Amino acid sequence: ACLALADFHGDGEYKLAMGDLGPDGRQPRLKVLKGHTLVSQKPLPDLPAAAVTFLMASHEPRTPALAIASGPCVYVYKNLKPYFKFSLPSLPTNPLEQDLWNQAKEDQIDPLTLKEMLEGIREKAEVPLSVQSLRFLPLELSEMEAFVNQHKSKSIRRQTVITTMTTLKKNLADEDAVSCLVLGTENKELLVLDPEAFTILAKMSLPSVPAFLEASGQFDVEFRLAAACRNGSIYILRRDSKRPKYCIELGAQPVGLVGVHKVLVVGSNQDSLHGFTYKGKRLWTVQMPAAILAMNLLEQHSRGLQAVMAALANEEVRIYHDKVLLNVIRTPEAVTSLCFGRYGREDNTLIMTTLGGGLIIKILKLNVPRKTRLYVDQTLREREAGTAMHRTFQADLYLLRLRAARAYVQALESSLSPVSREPLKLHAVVQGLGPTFKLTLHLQNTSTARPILGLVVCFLYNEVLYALPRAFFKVPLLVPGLNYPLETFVKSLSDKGISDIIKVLVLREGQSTPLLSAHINMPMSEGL
Amino acid sequence: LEKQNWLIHLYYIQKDYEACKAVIKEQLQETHGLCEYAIYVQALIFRLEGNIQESLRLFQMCAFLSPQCADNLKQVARSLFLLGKHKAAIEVYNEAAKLNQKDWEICHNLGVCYIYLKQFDKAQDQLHNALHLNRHDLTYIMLGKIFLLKGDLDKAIEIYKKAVEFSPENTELLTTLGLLYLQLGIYQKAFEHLGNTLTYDPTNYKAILAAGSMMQTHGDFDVALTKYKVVACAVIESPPLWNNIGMCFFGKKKYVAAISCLKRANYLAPLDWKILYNLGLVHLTMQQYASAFHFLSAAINFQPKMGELYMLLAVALTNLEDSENAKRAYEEAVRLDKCNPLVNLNYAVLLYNQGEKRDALAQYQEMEKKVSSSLEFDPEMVEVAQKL
Repeated sequence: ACLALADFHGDGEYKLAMGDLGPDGRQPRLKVLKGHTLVSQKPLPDLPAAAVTFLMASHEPRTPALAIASGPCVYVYKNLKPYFKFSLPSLPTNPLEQDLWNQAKEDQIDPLTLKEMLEGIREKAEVPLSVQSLRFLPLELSEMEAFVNQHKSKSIRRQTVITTMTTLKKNLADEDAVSCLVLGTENKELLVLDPEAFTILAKMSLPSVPAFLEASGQFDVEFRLAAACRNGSIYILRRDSKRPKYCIELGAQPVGLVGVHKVLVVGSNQDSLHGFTYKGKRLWTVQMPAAILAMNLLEQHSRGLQAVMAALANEEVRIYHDKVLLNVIRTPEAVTSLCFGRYGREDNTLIMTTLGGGLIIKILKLNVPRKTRLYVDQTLREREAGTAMHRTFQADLYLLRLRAARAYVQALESSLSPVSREPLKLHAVVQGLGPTFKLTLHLQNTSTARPILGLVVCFLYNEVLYALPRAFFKVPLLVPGLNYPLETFVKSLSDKGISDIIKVLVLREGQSTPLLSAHINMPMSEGL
Repeated sequence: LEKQNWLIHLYYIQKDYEACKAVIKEQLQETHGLCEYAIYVQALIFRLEGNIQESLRLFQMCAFLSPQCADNLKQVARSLFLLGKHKAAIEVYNEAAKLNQKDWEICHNLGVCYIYLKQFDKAQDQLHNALHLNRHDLTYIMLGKIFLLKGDLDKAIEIYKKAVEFSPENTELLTTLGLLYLQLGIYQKAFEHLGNTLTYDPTNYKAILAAGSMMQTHGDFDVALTKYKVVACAVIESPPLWNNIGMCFFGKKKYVAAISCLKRANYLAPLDWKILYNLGLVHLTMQQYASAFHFLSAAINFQPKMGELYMLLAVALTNLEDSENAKRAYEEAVRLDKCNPLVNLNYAVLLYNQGEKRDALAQYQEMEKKVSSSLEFDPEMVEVAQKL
């Protein structure tokens, strides 16, 4: 027993159910009736994989319960078999599981079943052209999912993991006028294949993203489905994708949707109780201290609500009375869904989910600035002497252009610009106190797509103050867009603190004029 | 291979990314890989974080596990497109399409890729296809963007109207259609759609800005000033808002309290020609003529192919003891202006004041060929006529 989902065996019956999701999709631990105890008496299930969801029904005795095995369409539950129209999955016989355990069901979960037992599998190659199940559950990749020298065949895609189940019941005796098949898949579609007609004419999804609270949401008595967005915005997509305003009624992510027996309860992400009705209006105020994980509600009418419990992130049972809170505990973890399957009139659910897999049954106006006299005196001077200001500012601008051009030409002459057809960019960083400094030149080719093959770096220092090991070295092929850190170890030799500049010249190997240069004022030595 | 596929989806679905990662790691350690959904959800989680490299790697692994799956190829091409590589994204979307020819996502993403590749025929056709498969708002937005970049709003108004026709609660569509109405002569339906937006979102900055602009255009500066007061604190340092506020305060003869806002907006954006033009205009109106030339020359150096800029620079040079520069600036303006008679009238005034009276008639005739609402450009029209 290790669930991923739960169920309710009897929608109005004295029983229960469960679901098994162990290893490699085996759903044969389905606990069973005598719901006074709901013991190890479990009905024989020959399901192919895990029923990633479950459901119920009314006109049949909850037969319409669905086994949404991954990679396969849900299946109405009929003890040992299925009931599927035209997209819901096939019978109990594992179509993927059987191939692994159809031909090569030789031995137990060990390499002496396939990789060291190649007797009953080199004779039987029955699951033909292995695509769905090339590897047995017992077997691993390297010689069981990699021994496809028999077939190595492929196949095509399918539907997705149907991470919801909700069905408008009371037609399961016909099983076709239960047209609601709320399949919120992990391909983001909120697909609703037709019930008993399997048309899925309308496959539209209001999710617009992944669904956190995909199901247990749109119970209107006139069937207005509710969907939850990954973004946390809750949509109101009704029957045949009806158009309704999508309520964004949350601040944080609403990953806590909960049915309430008249409306669709959702839980606020930031420790806020979630209350709401089908017209957006959050009916309830906050009632939860921490982040809940799975609500529910016990039994009362359309105008009515009995014990409506909740989970917690730190897993505290938080039974909520209609008029008051009940408890706050410190127990192990919680679920996505539970069920008040009381056979003998208990208020409590008696359903348990744990990191360890426990199956519980416990029943406890503006800022416009101001202007002073200085401003009006300055504006009066400008109004009375504007011409002289204009003329002298134009003269100053001419002289500034002159001096800037002068300094730019002098820099071009000395080639002192660390940024300068012929695209490059270099700057030198010094790190470390003490007599030994780490000098790293960050060099970069800045071009669309053109490398620079022949370049070389030469250092200019005072050979009496700094001892550079390699004062000249080639640079790697500079790929456009990558910062190459090329580092060296400078070392101060003067016993007295003397800070002298160090020049760096980057230049071609066929030319003698530096392509560019950089300067570094070496800090003080702090020697010994 | 996938014992706990659902639990992982429910943990990832509830925005946990902490317990989901632990369960992913446990499942992978048990199954030695080949899970195809502990790698997929882990890559999606990586993509939710800033990282789009490990997401690409793990989507590559998921594609390698299921070679014939269209969703995995779609996700790999999407991880490419989240980086800068759009050609490879197209070439992976193509393979994702030759396994599934019935989904809108491939066509929408090919459209947005061909958009970044400036191939507008293929982008346009692909986005038409994306509409025909399943109409979505973002496809409509990208098609409008194509029709705006390539050509004219004559092709975008139809698309945006058809888009807002259904699902009319999207603020982006309403606001963009209102903006495109502003871009044309219609000022009424623009106000209609901007108010439609403001009903949903009262504090929409991108819509309040355009509404206040439209209001300022037809006088009534106090209404636009209140509209801007609505959003002043949300965006306290934004050059466009302060430029519009300075023009509000310049409308109702608060010239100093307009120079203040305009200079503040200019400090926060020294390369924005509109604020420089406004500063020049206000310093002309304030009769300073030394600053006006400076700001108008800056706005010229930022947008030189304008006619009003050179007109105002020449009006500043006429009062700066430099009439030859005013002559050549007016020549530049009249050559570069087509549908504004104010330039011609002002050049006629300059000429007549220069004692010519000969070419002043030429500028008057040029103005009267160009032509009509300004109260003070009407009188000088008739006074330079009768006196010539």
